[PDB]
Amino acid sequence: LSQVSFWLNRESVPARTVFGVTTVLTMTTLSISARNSLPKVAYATAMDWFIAVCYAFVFSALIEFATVNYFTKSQPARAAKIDRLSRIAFPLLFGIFNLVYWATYLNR
Amino acid sequence: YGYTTDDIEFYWRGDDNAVTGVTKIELPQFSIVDYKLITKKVVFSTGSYPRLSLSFKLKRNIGYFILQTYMPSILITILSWVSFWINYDASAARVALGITTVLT
Ligand SMILES: *[C@@H]1O[C@H](CO)[C@@H](O[C@@H]2O[C@H](CO)[C@@H](O[C@@H]3O[C@H](CO)[C@@H](O)[C@H](O)[C@@H]3O)[C@H](O)[C@H]2NC(C)=O)[C@H](O)[C@H]1NC(C)=O
Repeated sequence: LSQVSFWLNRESVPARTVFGVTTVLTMTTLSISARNSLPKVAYATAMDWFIAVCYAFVFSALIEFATVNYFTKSQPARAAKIDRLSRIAFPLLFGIFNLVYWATYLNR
Repeated sequence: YGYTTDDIEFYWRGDDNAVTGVTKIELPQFSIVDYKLITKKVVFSTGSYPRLSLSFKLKRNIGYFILQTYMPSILITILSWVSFWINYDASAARVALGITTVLT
């Protein structure tokens, strides 16, 4: 959902901001609940790592929107290029992370 | 309970090695730092009684709290700062950022 916002029009600043804000806050809520699921161990679990990486991806999507907005009406070709490149660099990277993660942990 | 120091005396057998297994205790949220054995007498209206005291020092582990409360708060504050890069003419976006972070 946080990567869906790359396909919205950059003239729609409030919409993509709603996207980023709502997704990062949802990630915060999910992390809090999942860390409330299990006992109070002082170390990180595999689910904690998965959640931290997903939060990083969502926050990076919001930061990409901020960069695109910072480069709109000042250098529009650059913001268009950034959106176009992100549209393929985020989902591929998340697929690669999911592959590596599940391969590492489902073998143990 | 019933016998005073005229009837009964308490002492630790070994006097420092009387308590074993403290280093072999694994608490999930705490670490035992020190334990102490004490031998004293207490006084109530009914007389003076022997007492032994076994005390443990417990230092809390903060990793769980780094993962539970501190890091979400730091992340929400940084999310709040994200608004400083949006242009100031955009009112709905900056208001959404600010209101969401404040209320969260
Ligand atoms: C945890 O709390 C207890 C309770 O305060 C601490 O025990 C206290 O330990 C000190 C030093 O070991 C005792 O003081 C000593 O009293 C004797 C009495 O003869 C005196 O000769 C010494 O010079 C010294 O002043 C103190 O009495 C004792 N508290 C009680 C209520 O008996 C303990 O140290 C704390 N920490 C740990 C790790 O247990």
